[PDB]
Amino acid sequence: GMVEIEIEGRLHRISIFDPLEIILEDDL
Amino acid sequence: MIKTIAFGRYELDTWYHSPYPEEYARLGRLYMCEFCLKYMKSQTILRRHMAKCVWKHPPGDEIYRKGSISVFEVDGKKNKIYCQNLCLLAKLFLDHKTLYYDVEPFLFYVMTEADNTGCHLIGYFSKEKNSFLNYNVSCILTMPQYMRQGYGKMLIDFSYLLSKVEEKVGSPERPLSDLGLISYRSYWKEVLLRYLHNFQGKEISIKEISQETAVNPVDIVSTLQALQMLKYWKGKHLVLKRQDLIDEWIAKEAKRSNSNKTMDPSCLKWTPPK
Ligand SMILES: CC(C)(COP(=O)(O)OP(=O)(O)OC[C@H]1O[C@@H](n2cnc3c(N)ncnc32)[C@H](O)[C@@H]1OP(=O)(O)O)[C@@H](O)C(=O)NCCC(=O)NCCSC(=O)CCC(=O)O
Ligand SMILES: [Zn+2]
Repeated sequence: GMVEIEIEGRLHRISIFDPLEIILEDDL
Repeated sequence: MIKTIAFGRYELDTWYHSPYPEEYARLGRLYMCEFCLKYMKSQTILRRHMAKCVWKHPPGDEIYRKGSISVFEVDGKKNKIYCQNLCLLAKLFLDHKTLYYDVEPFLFYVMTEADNTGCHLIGYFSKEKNSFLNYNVSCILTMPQYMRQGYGKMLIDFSYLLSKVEEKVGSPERPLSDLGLISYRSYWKEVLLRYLHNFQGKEISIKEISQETAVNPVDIVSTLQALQMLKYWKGKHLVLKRQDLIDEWIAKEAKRSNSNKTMDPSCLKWTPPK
């Protein structure tokens, strides 16, 4: 179970089961 | 060819053509019963029907009621004629509607607003009784006189409410129209922002979100990106909680609740039909 489409001119692929970290603002 | 419809106290200009019998389709105007949806040739014919017509609300079962706002579940096999009238009437405002004759494998969820003369049609959505693609809406329409007032969002919300009660994940039937896509995006943004305003954990899977909301994982992911909330820093995928969006959404939720343009789960009395 995976999905794709670019973010900031880079193609990415993600899983719908792996927990994703939530973040607020923080220097990145 | 049909240009307008008299519908209760409203006179509605049509958008597209709909396959009414050429007897009727030859005329410019079409009179119809606002409660049974039979169509008729003239104002005077309608007045005779209204004097005869018993129906003051859709057929089928009232599964939601909150004051003057109801939802009726109509089985296309038990009310073929009503559902066909409903589909012909819909194609007047859908650029492309998949089906109008074979309504037997569909349920139709009909939303109405009651005043002292009866329960008046607001809009509806059709749903496949048994969809191989787990679509939870086949088609959806807000009657023109009621458009851009929050009813569409209430219908979308209802289709997902049914999905939760069924313990399924759902999605609307592809392809979505322009108007359909804008309204689903608005809804999905609102559902996502609400969830994130309420979650406290350090992390969440897409599947977790899908499970709670009955929204399909692809539409979840798709909305995240629409909001520019999916990032890739230090080799990993993160969800960014944008403070602006949650803040802006709160003001919008205040206005929706200030009116009553919201569906309330405690007013649903439903068990899935089959
Ligand atoms: C899609 C709906 C049901 C929308 O109903 P409502 O207008 O009452 O929506 P609402 O709840 O008031 O608001 C929903 C969001 O969409 C925005 N919005 C609504 N109408 C808009 C319009 N003309 N232009 C720009 N924005 C609009 C609102 O500001 C709001 O966004 P914000 O909250 O962000 O401000 C309607 O337009 C409709 O019936 N259109 C004709 C039929 C149709 O297109 N059905 C969907 C096709 S999709 C499908 O699967 C069926 C096709 C098929 O497969 O057969
Ligand atoms: Zn009637």
